[PDB]
Amino acid sequence: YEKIELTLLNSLLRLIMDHNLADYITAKNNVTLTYKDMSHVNSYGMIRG
Amino acid sequence: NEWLDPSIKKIEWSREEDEKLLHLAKLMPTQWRTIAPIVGRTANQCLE
Amino acid sequence: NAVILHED
Amino acid sequence: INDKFAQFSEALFMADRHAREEVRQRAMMQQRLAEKERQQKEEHLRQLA
Amino acid sequence: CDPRTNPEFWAKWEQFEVQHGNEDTFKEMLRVKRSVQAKYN
Amino acid sequence: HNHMKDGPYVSSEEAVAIYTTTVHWLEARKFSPIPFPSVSYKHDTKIL
Amino acid sequence: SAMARESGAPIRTPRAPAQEDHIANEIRNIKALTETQSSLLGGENAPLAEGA
Repeated sequence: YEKIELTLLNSLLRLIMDHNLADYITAKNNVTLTYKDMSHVNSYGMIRG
Repeated sequence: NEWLDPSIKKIEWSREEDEKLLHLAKLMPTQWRTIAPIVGRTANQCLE
Repeated sequence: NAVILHED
Repeated sequence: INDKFAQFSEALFMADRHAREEVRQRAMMQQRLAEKERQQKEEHLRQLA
Repeated sequence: CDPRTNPEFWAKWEQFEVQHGNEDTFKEMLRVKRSVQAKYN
Repeated sequence: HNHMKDGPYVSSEEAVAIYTTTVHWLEARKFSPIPFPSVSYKHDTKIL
Repeated sequence: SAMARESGAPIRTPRAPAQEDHIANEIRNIKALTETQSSLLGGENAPLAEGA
């Protein structure tokens, strides 16, 4: 899960489904993760939740 | 974090910002939360 | 030109 | 950011284009072979009639 | 120099662009004048 | 931050090989890509 | 001239090429690469407006 490239994942999801759904999934994995005063942006790896 | 921070550039985009945005949208498809720190705007501003 | 992973 | 993102994205996009055109080529070759088999079946049915 | 505060410099630059400068150079000078006006505002 | 600095760790040859293997597999399986959910989809309510 | 006697004005910058208008070419490449649908379906590869 930790080592998933979002561009390659977007390419493979574009292979198996419509590009709008693939783009939605890939953009949904690229979000800001916050815990209390700690915050970063997930740009590499997979959001399992 | 999206509007009221005055470290947000709230004017018309310069041209070099537009080539930066287009190149970054070419190399990172739909990763707008990643593109936006590099361009210098917010994710919604870059997407719009 | 080699690839260095995060874990090494 | 690193310059490997540009090469990665361009290589993925050209792989997508090459795969799509090769899928067209295989699809049209199979389609023409299907037409040839259909014509052979039509000739067989004409001879049997 | 500000555009509204140094109109003589802008006039001299426009005269130099007329003496030596194309329409693209005139557009670049107009963009520079607009940038100077935005900086002065 | 390390992924931003050191680039994508998957090389372009590796990604092209993975993508090509997936293309050849899904072509060999006669897979139909999943369409966008249509407005005239007759199963929207039960999935919802 | 002295020993013989003793015996364009405007400069215009050329216009940048229309093919070097990089924003339009980049957007055309974006449309050629992004909105393309699955490669299993076939389809027309939108030609790249790359040029130079």
